[PDB]
Amino acid sequence: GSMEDFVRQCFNPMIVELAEKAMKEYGEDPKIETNKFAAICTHLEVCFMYSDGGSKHRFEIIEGRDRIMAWTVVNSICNTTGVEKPKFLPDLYDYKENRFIEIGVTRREVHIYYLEKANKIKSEKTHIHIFSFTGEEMATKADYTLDEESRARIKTRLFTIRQEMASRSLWDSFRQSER
Ligand SMILES: O=c1cc(-c2ccc(O)c(O)c2)oc2cc(O)cc(O)c12
Ligand SMILES: [Mg+2]
Ligand SMILES: [Mn+2]
Repeated sequence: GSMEDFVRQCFNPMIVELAEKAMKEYGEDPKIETNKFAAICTHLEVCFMYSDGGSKHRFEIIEGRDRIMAWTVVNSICNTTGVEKPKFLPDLYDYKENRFIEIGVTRREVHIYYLEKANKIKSEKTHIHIFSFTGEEMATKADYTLDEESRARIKTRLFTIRQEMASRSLWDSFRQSER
């Protein structure tokens, strides 16, 4: 309710519109599952920030793209690099390291979400990078891909979001709602 308002105020309209569409495609109503709505918005925002954290066009964004375009990007990349085709769409491709990236944002402990992602992925080559809202991070082989300053920007954004939700008394419900 107030969470819906929070989302519409806190996130850029491009992000919010994407999230609304994404949820509706799974039969979920943004105006009802408002915690899910915020979580989806945050994860997308983190994918965009992450993609801007290195050199100009170091990263292809895959999250947020319609399915056809996403798989176009992915098949194309596996075709031009010989890198293995994932079973599920990842979040980005790193041109410098030549590997796909799965981004996780979690309210819980990072190690728990890291393991869930890892054992869902199956693809031996896709890098995993997990962020929490309380400034923790965890990445495959402890390789964090970006420099400390770019990661600090994400971590601080996430902290500010959590503080803002707390300010409005939404943080408790948000945190507990993660399944
Ligand atoms: O767009 C959605 C995106 C995702 C999602 C969740 C975690 C990830 O690490 C990720 O890369 C994507 O999960 C959802 C879960 C939903 O219930 C509805 C949605 O629209 C989404
Ligand atoms: Mg994704
Ligand atoms: Mn992800």
